[PDB]
Amino acid sequence: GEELFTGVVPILVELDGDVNGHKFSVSGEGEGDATYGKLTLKFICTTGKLPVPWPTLVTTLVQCFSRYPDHMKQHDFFKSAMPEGYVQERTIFFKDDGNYKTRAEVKFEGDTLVNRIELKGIDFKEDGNILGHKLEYNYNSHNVYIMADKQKNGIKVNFKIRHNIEDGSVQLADHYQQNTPIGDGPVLLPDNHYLSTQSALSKDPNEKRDHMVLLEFVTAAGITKIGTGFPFDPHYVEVLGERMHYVDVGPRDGTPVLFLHGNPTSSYVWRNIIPHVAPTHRCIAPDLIGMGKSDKPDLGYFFDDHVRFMDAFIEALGLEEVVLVIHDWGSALGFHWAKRNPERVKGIAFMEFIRPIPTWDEWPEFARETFQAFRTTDVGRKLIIDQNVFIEGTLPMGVVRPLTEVEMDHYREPFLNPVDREPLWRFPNELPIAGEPANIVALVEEYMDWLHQSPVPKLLFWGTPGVLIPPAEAARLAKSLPNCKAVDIGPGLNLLQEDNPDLIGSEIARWLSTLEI
Ligand SMILES: [Cl-]
Repeated sequence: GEELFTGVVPILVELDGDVNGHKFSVSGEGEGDATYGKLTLKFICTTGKLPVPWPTLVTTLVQCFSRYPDHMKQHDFFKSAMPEGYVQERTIFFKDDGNYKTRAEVKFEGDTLVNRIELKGIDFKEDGNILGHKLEYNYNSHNVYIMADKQKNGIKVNFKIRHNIEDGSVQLADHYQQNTPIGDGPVLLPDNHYLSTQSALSKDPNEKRDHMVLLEFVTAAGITKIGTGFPFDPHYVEVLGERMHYVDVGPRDGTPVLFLHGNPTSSYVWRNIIPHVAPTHRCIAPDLIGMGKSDKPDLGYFFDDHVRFMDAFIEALGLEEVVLVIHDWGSALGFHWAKRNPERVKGIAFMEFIRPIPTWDEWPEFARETFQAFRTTDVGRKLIIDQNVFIEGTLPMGVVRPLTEVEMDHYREPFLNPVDREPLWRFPNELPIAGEPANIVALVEEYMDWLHQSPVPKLLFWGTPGVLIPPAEAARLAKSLPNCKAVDIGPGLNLLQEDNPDLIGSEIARWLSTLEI
């Protein structure tokens, strides 16, 4: 069943409803892509005007399209029931108002995933939030809690939807849900876990009928708390006539620890790692030029531009010796600086770092087509600059766990204006993949050669399946690099700091205590 979801799947939804005697029908069409947990659908009220608010129908109107992480695939009941499908039953209690009772069958009909529903609503107030149409046309993010019902060979599901009301209040809709397979075959019965959801509601400007356009992303989580705050005072330094922002905490003496982020992040990516190190060592975490809270001049934002500014940042702070903690393009900066200043580097901690990627075969299959499209002057700028895909989509797809709205808004803040998105597009176009661009390939080969000969203490973090660093490569490097300790962080893609910050931070702290600094 799970193999039926490896690509984009067309969806059809049909709803027959009756709420307080008002009969109506809704039809929907679109597609789902479980790789991304994604649904893109358009729903039409085929009987006229919808007698209830469109948001009240979102949960009723295909959880088999949820993004289940690799390490949780044995917990995905929904896909395991396919193609024969499952019955989905709910009662939805609208607080201080009526209730919906729904029964749906979700199954494949040919190549199409179909959700057919009957809905009955009763006991609603004619002047309440639902029949009075007092709900805002928007939708919140929720946790959907799933447990097995071993006796009934299905699952029990519970969650509370928060509907924003036009007077600023919130109307709760308490969801009680049961799913049972239609077929007679066995299914996966999961351990307790949850789905983290988000939904975006919009309108079709050319559609005359009452309708709803829906974009939804859902990732499963909860099988094996992470701070969202950024409690660091801003520090600024003039670098090459531009102001760069940096975190600066911990004791003033000793060897400083320099944390370098990559694409599309900022010093925010280090927020839950720095507190493990600050007790014993100075922590300096700059925002790269063009990113975070640093100034954003009109540059090409080639790697060489970042080299120039980071060189000058390090000198501006008068750093002499450093320990480097580096990630993604921050690792290219850190390694390239170490190669040129080996006497000044007392240790390198690194993770998901820039290495020569010899063939596209080594790039994750699920992200291969998108990064190839990023690496163009037309389509790639449309995606990254015009549509902000690297922030809105590639960033969440580089983290195994769900990124919360607060965390997303921290990552979004530097790039609300499309003109400032140049570094987000130039960075993937600098990645050394399949020999191009040759100048980056040559630079990265040089610092990898240096790394293989240098005695500097090394700490390598890696996760499964990773993105830049497959687990087999991390293992090979741990065995071949001198004075290298390797730490498996568990599940992870690219931003390993977001999937296991406590292990990364505590192991850096312990490793620092073993250095002769
Ligand atoms: Cl990149």
